[PDB]
Amino acid sequence: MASMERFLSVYDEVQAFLLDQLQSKYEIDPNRARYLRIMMDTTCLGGKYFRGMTVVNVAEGFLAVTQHDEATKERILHDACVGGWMIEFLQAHYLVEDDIMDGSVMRRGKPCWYRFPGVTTQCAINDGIILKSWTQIMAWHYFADRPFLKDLLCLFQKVDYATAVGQMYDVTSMCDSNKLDPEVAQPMTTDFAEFTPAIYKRIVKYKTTFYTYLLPLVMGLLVSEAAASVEMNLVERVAHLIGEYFQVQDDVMDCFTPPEQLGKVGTDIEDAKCSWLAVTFLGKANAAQVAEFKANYGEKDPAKVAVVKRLYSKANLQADFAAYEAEVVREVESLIEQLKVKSPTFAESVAVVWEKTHKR
Amino acid sequence: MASMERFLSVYDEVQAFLLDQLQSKYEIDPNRARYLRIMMDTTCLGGKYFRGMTVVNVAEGFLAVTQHDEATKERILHDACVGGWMIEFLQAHYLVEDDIMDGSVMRRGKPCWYRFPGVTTQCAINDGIILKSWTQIMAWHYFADRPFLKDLLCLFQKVDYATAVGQMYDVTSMCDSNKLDPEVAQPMTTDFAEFTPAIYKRIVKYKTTFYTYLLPLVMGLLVSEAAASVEMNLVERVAHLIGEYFQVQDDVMDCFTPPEQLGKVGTDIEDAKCSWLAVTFLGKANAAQVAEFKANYGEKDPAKVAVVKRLYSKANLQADFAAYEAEVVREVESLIEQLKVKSPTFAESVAVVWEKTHKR
Ligand SMILES: O=C(Nc1ccc(F)cc1)Nc1cccc(O)c1
Ligand SMILES: O=C(Nc1ccc(F)cc1)Nc1cccc(O)c1
Ligand SMILES: [Zn+2]
Ligand SMILES: [Zn+2]
Ligand SMILES: [Zn+2]
Ligand SMILES: [Zn+2]
Repeated sequence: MASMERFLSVYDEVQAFLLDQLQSKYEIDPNRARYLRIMMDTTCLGGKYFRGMTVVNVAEGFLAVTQHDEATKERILHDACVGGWMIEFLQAHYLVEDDIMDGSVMRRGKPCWYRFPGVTTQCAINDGIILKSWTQIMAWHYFADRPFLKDLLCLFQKVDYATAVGQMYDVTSMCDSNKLDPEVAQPMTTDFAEFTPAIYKRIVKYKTTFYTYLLPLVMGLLVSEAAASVEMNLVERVAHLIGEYFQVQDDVMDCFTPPEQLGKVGTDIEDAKCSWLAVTFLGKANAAQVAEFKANYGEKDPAKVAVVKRLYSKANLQADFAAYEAEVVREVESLIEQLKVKSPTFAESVAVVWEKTHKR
Repeated sequence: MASMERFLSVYDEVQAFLLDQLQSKYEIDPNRARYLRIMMDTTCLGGKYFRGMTVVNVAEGFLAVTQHDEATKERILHDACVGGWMIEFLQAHYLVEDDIMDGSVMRRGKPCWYRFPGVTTQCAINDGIILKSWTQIMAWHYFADRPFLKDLLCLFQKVDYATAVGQMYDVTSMCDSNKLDPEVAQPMTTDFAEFTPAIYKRIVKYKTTFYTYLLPLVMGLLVSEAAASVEMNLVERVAHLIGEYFQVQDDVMDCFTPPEQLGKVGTDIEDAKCSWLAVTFLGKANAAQVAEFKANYGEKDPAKVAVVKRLYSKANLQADFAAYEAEVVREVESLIEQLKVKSPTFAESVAVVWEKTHKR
């Protein structure tokens, strides 16, 4: 059976399981079950399933080189799918809540969930809660007797936490740290002294890399009982490097990809986000250019946004981007080589993850 | 050492642990650590710690009748405190997010967290996420080698889920079920056919009783390794009964307790909530009175709210309340007796929980 169709079958299974359990144990009625079904589909489906499918991919790599009964190959692949959906549902949680937090309008060419007329923020915040609660319901049900249950739950838990810490780093990235104070409304930075490479790296490391690259890789190892085929410090490094690159692309796109293609009208300039463009701009701008940036960044006014965009074009940031990209290629290749020593198989799965990121 | 001061010491310990770990492992800076410290204090402290202290109370009951080394008595009490704070932090999560969802103004005589000037909803939603993530960080750290870890995590997880399911039942309680639809903005019910005792019971059972009464009771059993001193079906029943009573008091107070004493301006009438007053009103009203209720319920207009309040007074709902109260006393007493057969000790802890609820 092909991987994607397995993964999709498992979604239907897990959905039926969750909703049947709501009826049998949580006294749900059919209309609220239907609400929850449509919520799950709307918030969890229609992406590429990169994250979830990486768990499957890593597991399939191990299957090709490890002796097992047929029934065992099926159980490991089922487990990789369940694990993958846990990650997809965890992403869904974060997208729901993030869209609410940021006042976002569209996601993937459709309205954000909270903007559906029969949802509202009042419901959507709780829907997002339920999304994440479902990951735990899946794990305890499907992995109950599994030897990896504890390590998988513990991993999941620390990635979830890292992610929430990252969202805090992200939403506070345009304030001056020394002025954070729950009692005082927060001004936007005027000096941009915290728009640095190291600060940027911290945001991206926590907000995206743990759930997008580390969790799918390591879940794949855990469902395969293969976490001793690898040096976990090397897996973390490679996950953090690739994930950083991913976000650097995401930041460039937010500014320069046409809305209809991006699935989104990008607002990072208006939201005064610590983006890779802003940091790299401030890394090479002269005094005049910096002053112009400060007078126009983080403002709704489309004239001001078009000034900041003009500044970025004339700063030849694509040349800085090529250069970053070259360095990441080289470092990713070095880490893959290091991984080849213990597991050529796992190294190849990392190679695939990198090709998919690097090409998209 | 007295229980409350143990419990409070443990808060300071757990706080220091969480924030030190943010600095050592999550690259946090001191100002964001300070934000998070003040968030934790503001959202987790200043209540009565009923829930958290029930874990301690149950554990202390078992200590009085079980042979143990001194060091073991201290470890079980430490564990009961950690467990108790998990519940308190879980409540804190739900209050933060609930206040945002419901557009609430005050909580305990202070502004809701999201309303602090330097917080905002954008941050507060994520703060609430972090609150709940901290419960898992505590559990894995403090209970890592404990035999009850799995059962405690599994229990916690199903209570958290039940709670979120209950919030969905609550916020949708004024819509007609057959009209729920993410695509269609939701009208308030005109018939109030879903304002029934059984529907009310379902809301309250899920939204409050699992985290307020069941979780503290059963956590106390688990940290004491005493879950075989009891018939778990009886613990659930008694928890659901007392919890229902608790909420019935909460609903009456929302209408009739002066704001400054309630720590809150109650808005259940305006929010068209399925409250015990509304259900009991509609259970005894004549046609004229029902028509007057339908013309005035769920409306911001203070004249209309004062009409619904007038209807409730002249319907002599305090007499219905006395009668409910009498029935609950009798049923709670029956369950306590049933519990006395296996554990007089646990029965007494339940007796205390009931006295604290019944008297407040
Ligand atoms: O190492 C880089 N970091 C980076 C990451 C994030 C950020 F915000 C700014 C810069 N850039 C780089 C580019 C070309 C060559 C090179 O040896 C290094
Ligand atoms: O059993 C009751 N349930 C209840 C709970 C919730 C609700 F919404 C409405 C009613 N009430 C009751 C009161 C006096 C005597 C009695 O034998 C029963
Ligand atoms: Zn965001
Ligand atoms: Zn972007
Ligand atoms: Zn609410
Ligand atoms: Zn109330």
